[PDB]
Amino acid sequence: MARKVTTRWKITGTLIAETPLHIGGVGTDLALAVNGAGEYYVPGTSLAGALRGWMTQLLNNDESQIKDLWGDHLDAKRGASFVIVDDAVIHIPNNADVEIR
RNA sequence: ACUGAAACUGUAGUAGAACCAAUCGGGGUCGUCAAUA
Repeated sequence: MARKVTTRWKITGTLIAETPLHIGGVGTDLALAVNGAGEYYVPGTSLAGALRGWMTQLLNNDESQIKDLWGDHLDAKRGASFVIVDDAVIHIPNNADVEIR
């Protein structure tokens, strides 16, 4: 068998930049994260850590509740995350481009 | 004198912390000008 899933939830919507955003990539702070197409994107690793980071502050660092959602490589009962966070291409609106602060 | 079979290199990890695009500056005011014959 696979991992036993009772219900799979597809959880979708539009995240809007309420301030500007910078997610950095390898290649001073003028390199923004780009996917393989060279489009600016949010890496799912960076979005997951934002979401996981918030829940960690919410749950007073109750590690068990966090690892029950986000997974754990160490605990023999846990392993893979039950949240999947996909990569998301950023749609910069028309007549706009990356700015430099 | 007879091919082993079957097995996801995966699992967890926010490219980030810090840094004022800033410092100085009255939109002001008076003596000529020209070189020959």
